[PDB]
Amino acid sequence: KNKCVNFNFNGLKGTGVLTESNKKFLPFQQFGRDIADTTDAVRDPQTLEILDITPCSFGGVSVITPGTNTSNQVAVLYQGVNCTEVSNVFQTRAGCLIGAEYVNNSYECDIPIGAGICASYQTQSIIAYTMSLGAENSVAYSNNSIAIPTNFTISVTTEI
Amino acid sequence: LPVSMTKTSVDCTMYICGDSTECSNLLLQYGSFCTQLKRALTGIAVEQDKNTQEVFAQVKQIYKTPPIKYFGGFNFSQILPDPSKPSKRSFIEDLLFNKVTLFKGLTVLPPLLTDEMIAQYTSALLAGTITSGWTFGAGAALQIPFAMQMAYRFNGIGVTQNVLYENQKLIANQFNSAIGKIQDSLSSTASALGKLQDVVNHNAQALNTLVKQLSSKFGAISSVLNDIFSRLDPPEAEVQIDRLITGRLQSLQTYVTQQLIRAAEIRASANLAATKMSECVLGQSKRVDFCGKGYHLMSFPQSAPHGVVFLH
Amino acid sequence: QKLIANQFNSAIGKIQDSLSSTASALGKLQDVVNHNAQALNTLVKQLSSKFGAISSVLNDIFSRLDPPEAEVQIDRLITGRLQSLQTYVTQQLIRAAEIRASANLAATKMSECVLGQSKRVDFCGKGYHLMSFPQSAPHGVVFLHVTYVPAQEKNFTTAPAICHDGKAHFPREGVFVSNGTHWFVTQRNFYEPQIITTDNTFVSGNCDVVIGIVNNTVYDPLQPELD
Ligand SMILES: *[C@@H]1O[C@H](CO)[C@@H](O)[C@H](O)[C@H]1NC(C)=O
Ligand SMILES: *[C@@H]1O[C@H](CO)[C@@H](O)[C@H](O)[C@H]1NC(C)=O
Ligand SMILES: *[C@@H]1O[C@H](CO)[C@@H](O)[C@H](O)[C@H]1NC(C)=O
Ligand SMILES: *[C@@H]1O[C@H](CO)[C@@H](O)[C@H](O)[C@H]1NC(C)=O
Ligand SMILES: *[C@@H]1O[C@H](CO)[C@@H](O)[C@H](O)[C@H]1NC(C)=O
Ligand SMILES: *[C@@H]1O[C@H](CO)[C@@H](O)[C@H](O)[C@H]1NC(C)=O
Ligand SMILES: *[C@@H]1O[C@H](CO)[C@@H](O)[C@H](O)[C@H]1NC(C)=O
Ligand SMILES: *[C@@H]1O[C@H](CO)[C@@H](O)[C@H](O)[C@H]1NC(C)=O
Repeated sequence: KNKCVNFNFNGLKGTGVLTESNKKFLPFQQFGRDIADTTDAVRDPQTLEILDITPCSFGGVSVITPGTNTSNQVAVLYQGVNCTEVSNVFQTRAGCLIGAEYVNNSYECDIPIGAGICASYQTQSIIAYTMSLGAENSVAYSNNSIAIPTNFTISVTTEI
Repeated sequence: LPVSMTKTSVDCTMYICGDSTECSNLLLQYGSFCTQLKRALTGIAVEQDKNTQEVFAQVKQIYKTPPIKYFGGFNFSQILPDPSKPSKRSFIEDLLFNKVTLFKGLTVLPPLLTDEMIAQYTSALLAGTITSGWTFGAGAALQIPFAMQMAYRFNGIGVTQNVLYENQKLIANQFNSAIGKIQDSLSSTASALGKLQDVVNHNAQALNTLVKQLSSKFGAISSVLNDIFSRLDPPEAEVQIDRLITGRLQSLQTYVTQQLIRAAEIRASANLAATKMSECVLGQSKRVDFCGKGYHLMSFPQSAPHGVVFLH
Repeated sequence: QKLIANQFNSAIGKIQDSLSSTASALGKLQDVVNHNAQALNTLVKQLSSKFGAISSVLNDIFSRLDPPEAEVQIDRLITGRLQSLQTYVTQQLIRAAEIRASANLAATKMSECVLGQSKRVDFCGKGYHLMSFPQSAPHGVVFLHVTYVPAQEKNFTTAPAICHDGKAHFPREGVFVSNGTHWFVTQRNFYEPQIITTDNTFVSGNCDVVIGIVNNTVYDPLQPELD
């Protein structure tokens, strides 16, 4: 139990872990099926208690690189995988990133990782940071004051 | 108006046969379909995240609200964010977020800009449309009182400014009674936010049809491949596995193609939402029945999980 | 006019300095070419797949297998290639609808920003729009949206109205600003202080209705010349 092993209980061969359950099954049931035709729980044919079958840890591997022209250091991100199970470790909401330091200095988003956290080049090592939305500017509001400009600049903005 | 969707990413090996050793040696002769499908889904994922930044991150500087929240009789406590609750959203957006709510190789990717940062973009735009009027959308923020700001809203729609300065306490009482009845009519209605829900329910209906589609036998003996390899010879059952593999790959690409149309639908709605954020909130629009029914005066945007709500 | 003209030529002269330094500034039209060039090479390299048949080349299976068996693998390769060609145009039809929707956005922009003046705030560039200048492109269009941005701001004491002779006074164009111990009128987007007269103000009712009204004199321009 509690290991990724091949299960075969009167057929139904596959790969998955075995954990103790909590529901009260009916005695005529042999193997339980979850939604959309996936086997959730098969009871032991010998000792007659019930156990859930959870699939193995899987997910996408995202490699965050800054470009070969700058450096060769990378950072691997396992999407939706808690890396308590399989050099700095940072866990985000999308997954836990391996190979990047987390700083408190919030800057502009260069490489979109997810969940409000982006990565960029320090310049030496790959950093991880919360995205800086912008500088705070509390306007001094007053019911007896107005701001009117004295000069002006003409700007020409391009578009593609 | 809907802005973004659920960014989905599909795996190849677990969807077709679900952790089998036969698929890793047999799917490589099919070409590079697994490269092509993930280019389309990640092509959606950077696209839909671009649309929410094109709508909510239109401002560059984060404007903060003054502590003296008196604007000449007007009341904006229901649209400015609450400092007491830790989510920093208003009363309407807490009603907006609680009204609408929401493996086999199918994973869900969360968006980059989280909901508190969309609410912080909503709080910055609400502080800009109150303290400055049109100046924060066209350049630097100029401080202006709200009673004289509404005189700029009134002079643009053709009425001269003496009407507001004689009836300011009636206009301030009429707007506060109207904005108090907005959340009363929004919660009492059952299908007021049905547009954001059908976006969620259609994407929910697409993936559950996709995982039910593997349960079909595809004209073969069974839908599970462990029974096919055990009952027949591997040259005899190779025509049965290729019957299933092209059936499931067509099932996945049909899911990709209709998602590309729906992503092109909502991105076209998000560019429609991007101008309706710009002309109604960041400026004033002289159109007819664009920023609400009637002569446009002002607008107030509110946050949403997968959309945007304008109080025109 | 000497200040506006040199601000305009310095703004249009730094565009070639900005676009040559930022090589990824013109990335948006090149992904249109790069997505089509990657799609045709995907369509070309898909012929190397066997599609579950004996071989990827079709001439040898006509030469090796007998026609009672060879058309079975040919029909596998034909339905694999016809599905490859049908999906390629279908991904092209979604992409052509995106470019056509971008083309009508480009068509309405030159109709509104080049041929005339649009008063929308972030349609023809960021800021107060004055005019624009389109430029040619191999597969798109490049607009040079000339805008108007204010600068060198200054705070002033304001008032909604002015009571004089038992009567209120409301300005026609602009608002009332002040230094302190004086009051003048100016427009909104520029600072131009003028002496308050009856030429730019109008009287409507008494002055004790307006909240926060200040008391000051209004110089009638026909009064000192007649006396
Ligand atoms: C099988 O034998 C074991 C040991 O004698 C016993 O604990 C278990 O209950 C038996 N199971 C059944 C179904 O008889
Ligand atoms: C690396 O950068 C240099 C300097 O910009 C450039 O000349 C060179 O072509 C680049 N190489 C690659 C592979 O991008
Ligand atoms: C992830 O692993 C850590 C370390 O064991 C644990 O504390 C945490 O609760 C785990 N999170 C989830 C969601 O299982
Ligand atoms: C960020 O702040 C926390 C709390 O003070 C501190 O423990 C941590 O070391 C800081 N990290 C960096 C990179 O400064
Ligand atoms: C202006 O605002 C201050 C602070 O909010 C308040 O004390 C004062 O009464 C207001 N004056 C008017 C005329 O509204
Ligand atoms: C705004 O509404 C709240 C809630 O009823 C009330 O407590 C507050 O006094 C109101 N403020 C004004 C200025 O009317
Ligand atoms: C006006 O601006 C000056 C310069 O920034 C500042 O010192 C002063 O406090 C401001 N006055 C008001 C009333 O905002
Ligand atoms: C405002 O400041 C002083 C106040 O005595 C006055 O002399 C000055 O002329 C006024 N400014 C303008 C632009 O008129």
